[PDB]
Amino acid sequence: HAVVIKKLNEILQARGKKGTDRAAQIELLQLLVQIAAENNLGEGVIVKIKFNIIASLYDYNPNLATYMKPEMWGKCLDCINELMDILFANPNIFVGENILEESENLHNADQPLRVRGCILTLVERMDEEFTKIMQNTDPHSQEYVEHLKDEAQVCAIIERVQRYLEEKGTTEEVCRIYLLRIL
Repeated sequence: HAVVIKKLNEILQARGKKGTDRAAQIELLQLLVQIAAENNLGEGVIVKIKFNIIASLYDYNPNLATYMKPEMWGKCLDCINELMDILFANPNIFVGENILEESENLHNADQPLRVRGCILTLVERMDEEFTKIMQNTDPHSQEYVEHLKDEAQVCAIIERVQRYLEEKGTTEEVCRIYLLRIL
């Protein structure tokens, strides 16, 4: 428990500091993420780990001069799909239903879009960066064709994410992934 929380929080705080090695920050999250240790084990730990893991990857690329790598795009997709699989295996039971999501706290405020809306944005990044590759590659090279092979895999996540939102779905979820789906 407290080991996990303190680790994760120390990491998040450290991330908000200018000089950071992003490679090591990612690798640490991953080593941290598995939680082989019994205290580490648990679904909230997994979800709250991934939630800060995905943008942790996306952010590192932005700081560095722009480049397109097939491998880099691929593994973050794996991350998002794993979070989605965990949430799917959850069956909308992580919130302790509806009447009480969790034991009440006066300080705490909970919004479904607020915590669970962020998910969509992740997907969107996957798409946007992906587009940035198709622009930056050579039009007639085979690499372009391979990237266009990745397009389908993005569409997959759009639909899947849409469906999870419908099962636990909240209003205005449809408007953006419907748009991407159209595009």
